[PDB]
Amino acid sequence: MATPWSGYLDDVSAKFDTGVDNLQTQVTEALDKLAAKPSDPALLAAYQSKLSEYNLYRNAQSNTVKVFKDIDAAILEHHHHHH
Repeated sequence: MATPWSGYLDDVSAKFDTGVDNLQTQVTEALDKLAAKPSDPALLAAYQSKLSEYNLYRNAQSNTVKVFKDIDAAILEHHHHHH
């Protein structure tokens, strides 16, 4: 039982804003290098990698969203397990 997510959105969705930041901190530290010796391709390509990994954090934040569904499918099996 819960209250509707639209009344609590800036806590429920806002969970993303600190998990994204574990990716952002990472891209920004690749950028801490790219601000140091910029187009050095060994660091700049790690930046441009992390820049994509952060969009993969975003992709994972469209998988988790469909995995809470899988816990709920385990809840679905728990209703059958009442037999």
